[PDB]
Amino acid sequence: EILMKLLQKVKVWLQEYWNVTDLIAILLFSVGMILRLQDQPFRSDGRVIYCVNIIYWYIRLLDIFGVNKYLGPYVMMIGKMMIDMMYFVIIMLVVLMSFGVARQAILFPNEEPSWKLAKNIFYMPYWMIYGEVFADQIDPPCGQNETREDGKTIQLPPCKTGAWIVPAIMACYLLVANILLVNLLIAVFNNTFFEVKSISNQVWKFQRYQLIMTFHERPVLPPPLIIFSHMTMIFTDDELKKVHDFEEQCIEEYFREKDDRFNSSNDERIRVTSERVENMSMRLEEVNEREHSMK
Amino acid sequence: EQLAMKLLTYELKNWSNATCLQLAVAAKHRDFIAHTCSQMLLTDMWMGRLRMGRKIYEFYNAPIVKFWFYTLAYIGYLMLFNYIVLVKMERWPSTQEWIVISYIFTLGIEKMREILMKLLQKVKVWLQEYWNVTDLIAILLFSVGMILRLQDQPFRSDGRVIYCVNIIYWYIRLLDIFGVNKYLGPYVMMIGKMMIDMMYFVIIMLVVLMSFGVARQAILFPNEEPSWKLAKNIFYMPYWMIYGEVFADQIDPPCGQNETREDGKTIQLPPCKTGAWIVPAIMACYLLVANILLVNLLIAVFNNTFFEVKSISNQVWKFQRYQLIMTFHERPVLPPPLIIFSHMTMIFTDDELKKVHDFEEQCIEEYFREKDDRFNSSNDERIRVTSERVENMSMRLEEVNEREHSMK
Ligand SMILES: CCCCCCCC/C=C\CCCCCCCC(=O)O[C@H](COC(=O)CCCCCCCCCCCCCCC)COP(=O)(O)OCCN
Ligand SMILES: CCCCCCCC/C=C\CCCCCCCC(=O)O[C@H](COC(=O)CCCCCCCCCCCCCCC)COP(=O)(O)OCCN
Ligand SMILES: CC(C)CCC[C@@H](C)[C@H]1CC[C@H]2[C@@H]3CC=C4C[C@@H](OC(=O)CCC(=O)O)CC[C@]4(C)[C@H]3CC[C@]12C
Ligand SMILES: CC(C)CCC[C@@H](C)[C@H]1CC[C@H]2[C@@H]3CC=C4C[C@@H](OC(=O)CCC(=O)O)CC[C@]4(C)[C@H]3CC[C@]12C
Ligand SMILES: CC(C)CCC[C@@H](C)[C@H]1CC[C@H]2[C@@H]3CC=C4C[C@@H](OC(=O)CCC(=O)O)CC[C@]4(C)[C@H]3CC[C@]12C
Ligand SMILES: CC(C)CCC[C@@H](C)[C@H]1CC[C@H]2[C@@H]3CC=C4C[C@@H](OC(=O)CCC(=O)O)CC[C@]4(C)[C@H]3CC[C@]12C
Repeated sequence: EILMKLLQKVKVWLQEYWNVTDLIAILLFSVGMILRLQDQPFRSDGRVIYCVNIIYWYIRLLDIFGVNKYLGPYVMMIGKMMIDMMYFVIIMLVVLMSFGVARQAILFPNEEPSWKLAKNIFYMPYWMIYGEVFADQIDPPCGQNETREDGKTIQLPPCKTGAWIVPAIMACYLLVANILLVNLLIAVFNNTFFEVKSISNQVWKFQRYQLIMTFHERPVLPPPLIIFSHMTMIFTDDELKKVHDFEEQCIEEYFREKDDRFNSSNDERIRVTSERVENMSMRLEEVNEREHSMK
Repeated sequence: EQLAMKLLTYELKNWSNATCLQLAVAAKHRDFIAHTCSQMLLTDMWMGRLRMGRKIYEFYNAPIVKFWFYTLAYIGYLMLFNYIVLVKMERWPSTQEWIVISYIFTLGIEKMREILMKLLQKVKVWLQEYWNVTDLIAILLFSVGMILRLQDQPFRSDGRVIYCVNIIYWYIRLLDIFGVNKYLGPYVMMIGKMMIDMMYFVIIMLVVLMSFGVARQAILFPNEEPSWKLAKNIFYMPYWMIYGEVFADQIDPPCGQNETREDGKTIQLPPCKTGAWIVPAIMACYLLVANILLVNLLIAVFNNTFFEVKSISNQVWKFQRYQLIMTFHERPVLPPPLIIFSHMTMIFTDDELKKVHDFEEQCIEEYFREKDDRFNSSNDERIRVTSERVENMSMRLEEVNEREHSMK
């Protein structure tokens, strides 16, 4: 398809993003296939590459759905709302990191450097958004004299210098996140929906032509079997006068109608009436004054 | 465009050499600044000479690069603060903590220099902004924490917690940095305006929460001596009930019954309480009232207020842009960590004017003539004139016709 200067063809091809993503996915699949066949230690990596790659092909069904009348605009609307999603994400991330760092620092006062800290910063607070608050770990009893049940008494730890601040910050963070920002995003979507809808519909109606022509030019067979297709590929005046007369008549009628509509405007009538009245009044006054001599 | 740009800014000996933009900003017109030409001039000043020997001076004094340097320094300081708080601390501070405290105190010194430039008027104007007040409070808290940290074991753990709680304000202060962005500044103002509706919702939510908590606590634990745990228990579970944790285990335990148990000796069940089913009933009613009604009402409030707030926020940001640009124009080149050396250094044609005036006079004349022509072209003016002349003409014609009888 790209083969049909070459730089212009490449630029036009890159104008579309689906082709770029398809090329990237095909390259990743080739890498995975090469890794799969080379002995035991590499085969498990190629399998995971396949598993992660299948997701793009699963999602590519939106391009197929684009043809549908009632379903194409949905995809464009989602694509446009992704930007507001990102803007929400930035602030959500800032608040998330603040809360996570505070929680991690308040607890575990002594701990040597390691990479687990970064994971712990993000782990719990992100899941706190979607309804999992970890009720067990909010505020454990810590130090006390507990005899336990059905077992020997277990001496409780000595607690930490400050922990109640952790529940306080948790409450504040949940209040800020689960209520304010999400509802603000809902309002943004509600405001932008009407503006985006008509534009998306018109743009889809325009892209319909290119879709139809692309499917008109393609070979009959599908990709699995078009290898044979590739092998084959490498191997009246009166009517025109009537149309012109019709067009000329239409032009004349349209111009005449436009002129008549402009003349029918009340502004034109008012202007003409005022001009004639002013001229007529002056002429009448002169006649009346001149009539005195006749008298 | 060039004539407008020239007319906008040029020193006037008549008005103490003050340009039009300065007067408009001081007047707080809020619409002269937002005009496209003014925004273009502000952007041109923002990018300085590089509107893409002398390079070292011009490039490094442009506001934009100084802004980026300040941002990078702030980000690095934040990273060091995070590393410090996460990792354990010995009796004496490390290099990172020295760098952090030096940054904090240099920032305080910079604030003092800025306020120093009567003194009461300066203080009032400074307090007009809230970010400076919050920064001062945070710096004082950090100083308290630093003093507490160094005084023996029992106090050091308190200073560490002070640091941990303080870092949050610096984390949140990135909104001021984001304020410069075109598409992101208005978001912050919108959030600030919605906080009020948040508070109004909070009051009623708190009332209902307290009612339910007190009812639950009183129905259970009929006998219990006074203590502070009751206040905590009033608030604990019901607040978390909002966000999807209902504590299914504790809704309605079996209480009294003959249970043989499993894989163990039979455990005699307690004798229950006088009334418990009322607790599930009240829980259901409270959840219905809270998780559905009030939240959706708040959603509706936000939807209604969003459009009203959006345009005002955009205009206000466009106005504040000028002060932002000038503030970054006046600041020193170096960022806070290294401006101690900066502080040490600091302590140590007529024809064109006639053409502009002629252009302005021509514009005034043209505008007034156009306004007069537009007013005269109004249909009301034509209708009024036509009626007046017709009435006068009709009366004159009637008199002539009556007088014509004598001639006959
Ligand atoms: C290491 C971990 C990686 C994480 C992998 C992702 C996790 C899988 C689960 C969920 C992923 C869902 C991602 C949401 C995708 C939304 C895309 C969408 O609807 O917007 C579309 C945007 O269209 C585009 O521009 C094409 C962009 C598609 C890229 C999607 C890639 C996501 C899949 C990741 C898998 C990894 C391979 C990716 C290779 C690039 C629809 O708009 P349009 O009108 O058709 O514009 C076409 C312009 N000519
Ligand atoms: C003892 C326990 C204390 C609890 C600590 C808080 C818990 C930490 C987790 C989450 C905190 C999130 C708080 C939400 C902050 C929202 C602020 C916001 O976006 O509104 C802003 C309002 O702007 C302002 O007026 C500045 C006010 C900022 C104060 C924020 C302080 C909260 C942090 C608390 C930390 C303790 C130190 C505080 C010291 C005062 C944006 O509006 P603006 O247009 O820029 O107005 C500027 C006027 N010139
Ligand atoms: C505000 C938006 C942008 C959300 C961003 C949050 C993500 C960056 C967080 C949420 C959950 C996190 C993950 C939680 C757990 C892990 C496993 C971790 O790998 C291991 O734990 C090694 C094996 C082991 O030791 O158990 C690598 C990071 C990852 C994917 C974390 C990386 C960052 C994630 C994806
Ligand atoms: C946007 C800003 C706030 C940056 C993000 C804040 C933190 C999540 C980042 C910033 C720098 C990071 C640190 C960079 C260097 C190190 C040391 C390094 O630990 C080791 O050297 C030991 C390696 C091992 O034994 O595995 C890895 C974690 C840590 C603390 C990183 C963990 C997370 C930190 C504190
Ligand atoms: C409607 C809006 C305004 C929500 C307001 C609710 C908050 C005032 C509640 C929710 C969770 C409560 C916290 C839950 C647990 C604790 C720990 C408690 O400290 C202890 O328990 C001492 C140590 C111990 O005995 O275990 C101090 C109060 C605090 C922060 C509670 C105080 C009040 C909080 C923040
Ligand atoms: C807005 C209105 C409804 C006020 C809030 C209602 C309750 C949450 C407050 C009001 C008065 C408070 C009481 C004021 C005095 C005391 C006694 C005091 O207990 C002790 O004297 C023993 C101290 C100890 O042993 O620790 C602390 C709790 C209690 C019941 C307080 C707990 C919570 C109460 C009932």
